[PDB]
Amino acid sequence: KRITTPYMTKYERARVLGTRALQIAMCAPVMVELEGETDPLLIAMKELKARKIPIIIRRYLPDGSYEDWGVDELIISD
Amino acid sequence: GATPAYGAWSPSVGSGMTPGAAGFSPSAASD
Amino acid sequence: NMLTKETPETFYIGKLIICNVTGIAHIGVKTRLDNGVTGFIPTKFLSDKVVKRPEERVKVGMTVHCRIMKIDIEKFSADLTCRTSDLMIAHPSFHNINFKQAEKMMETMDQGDVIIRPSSKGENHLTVTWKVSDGIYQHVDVRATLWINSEEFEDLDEIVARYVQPMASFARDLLNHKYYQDCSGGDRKKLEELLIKTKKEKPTFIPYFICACKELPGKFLLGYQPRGKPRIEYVTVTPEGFRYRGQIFPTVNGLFRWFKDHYQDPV
Amino acid sequence: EEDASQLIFPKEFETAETLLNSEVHMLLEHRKQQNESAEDEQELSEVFMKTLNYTARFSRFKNRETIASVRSLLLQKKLHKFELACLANLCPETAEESKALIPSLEGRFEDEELQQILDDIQTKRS
Amino acid sequence: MFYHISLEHEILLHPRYFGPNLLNTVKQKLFTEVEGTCTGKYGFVIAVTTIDNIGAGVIQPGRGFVLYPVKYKAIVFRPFKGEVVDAVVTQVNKVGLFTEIGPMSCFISRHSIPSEMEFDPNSNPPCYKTMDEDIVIQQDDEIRLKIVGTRVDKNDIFAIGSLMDDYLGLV
Repeated sequence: KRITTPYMTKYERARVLGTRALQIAMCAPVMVELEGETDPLLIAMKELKARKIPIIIRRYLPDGSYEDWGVDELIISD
Repeated sequence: GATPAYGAWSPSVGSGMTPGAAGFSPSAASD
Repeated sequence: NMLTKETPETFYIGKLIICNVTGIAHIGVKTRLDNGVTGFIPTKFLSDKVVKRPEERVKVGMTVHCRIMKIDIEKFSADLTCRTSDLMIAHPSFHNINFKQAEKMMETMDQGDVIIRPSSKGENHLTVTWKVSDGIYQHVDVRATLWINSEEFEDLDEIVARYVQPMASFARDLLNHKYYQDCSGGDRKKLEELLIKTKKEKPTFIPYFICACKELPGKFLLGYQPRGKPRIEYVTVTPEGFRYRGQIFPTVNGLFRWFKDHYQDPV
Repeated sequence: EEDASQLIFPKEFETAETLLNSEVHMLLEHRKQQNESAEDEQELSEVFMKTLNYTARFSRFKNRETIASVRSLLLQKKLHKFELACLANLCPETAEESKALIPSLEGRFEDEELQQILDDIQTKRS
Repeated sequence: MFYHISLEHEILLHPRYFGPNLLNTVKQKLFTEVEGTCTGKYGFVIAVTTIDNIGAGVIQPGRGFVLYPVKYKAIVFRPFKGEVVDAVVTQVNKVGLFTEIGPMSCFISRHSIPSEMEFDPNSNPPCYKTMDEDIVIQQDDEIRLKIVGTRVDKNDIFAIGSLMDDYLGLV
């Protein structure tokens, strides 16, 4: 019974991309094919379109609750 | 790597609509 | 005693004694050893004919580990051996190799022989390449994700005879089919143009064939023309059977006997 | 303040699970079994290697049944958890030895009740 | 004394350890972190026997690490003062006797020894005999004791034994 927006917010998109790009730069396993690029943001962006980012977003509710959302779960905006 | 996952793949089935009659070849035994 | 730094009783014959032969007197390299023993290289270790240095030494002098063959640290000699030898039907190959150069050695074996090679991406990984067809090979990149244990790596004999040998026996049956082809590797442009040419000679009897891919090995192509439109159905070969519409058949015959009474639906 | 003689234990330790000397021997030797039965395995720590022996010296039994029975014959009575191990390792040949050793048994029980607990323990002894 | 308790730990993991072996790698990192250690709270943990669960790994903002609160089961060894234990006699010396309580060693002065158990340095083996040579208490003997004082030394337990109580000897 998740009640939050099914869409990836611009802020989520920013920090997930940023966060994943950091991990990439730190020699993480990629979850997508590299067609021959080297930028960690470029990679992260690619991964994002593939819905292959190994990240879940813990969204805190004002009452104190929270809802966890996989990256593949929610609707990517841009 | 140059050689990714091959067998981890998802074989997508193809849908169709062919309302044909029944004039095709019969089955056989399994032995 | 206690002034020479080393006697001949410490240095023995058979054990490798590193000799520092950094000059040569008149052929061989006369240098110092680790214990201060004046290492005078003999014809069995310094090996210089007066026309050259040792050749197995350096570019600007002599030296190296050698097999100790003389104990003369008090005699200003060192019998250190300059030679490296003086100091001391479904087959299964072994290896330690790249991908491009491995493709040239796996074309000459027959159908069924499985090779063993390290992986290329990642660590502590092994790739199981087994022969499929003429130029078709499935490189089982285990972690084709075939999840295994850690206990099995010491014996490399069962991972093939439980996962690849039955897979090779199931893949060989479709090769010896009565209607098989290659279409130059299983090209998708060459297979749609064959079904439309075989339907004209016999519009009543519809034939079927079977082929595999070259770029996606392990997946077979089961094409059939119920009407004037080509249609392609895929099937995966498994170590326990075949994966066709998600139903696992134990024997190779039950797949065709299940297809002859399933392709007559309108879909 | 911490004296097990007067049965005073910290809250972190009050809820703790007591263990027998013979009982832990099975846990440790099974952990040895799990790891030594693994190929490609790193050598276990000197702390592991120096302790396996200790419980071995004091194995009143090995058997998986006696690991339970010296506990069941005790839990039926109104003993402390702390009393569970000290009385099941030592195996004091009489309630008198146990009451001399253990200050908490003194006046706690009939000597003959405690002696029968200890006799049941002796008759479990290999 | 040997106990079983549930402990907890939070471990840091670098992005190179992500991918299919991830939670296996989390188990490996704990098994080689908290084994054979000691604390001033819980005491000397002998081994982690199993892992209860992994709490979802909280990705560290700014840095690529993720931390994993793993709950685990531990056989812990915590002596208390006043407990009556068995041990083996290690070294017999005029300054005191040395024993060994599993991962923890103890020491008994002639002060704690009544005058019955006299020294034996004339003998090849250092023992503690009596006047008549009936009660022979030498090295490598299962000699009971009573922990009369605890001491932790930088993740290292060091108790102290005694021989004041009766029935503190051979079984």
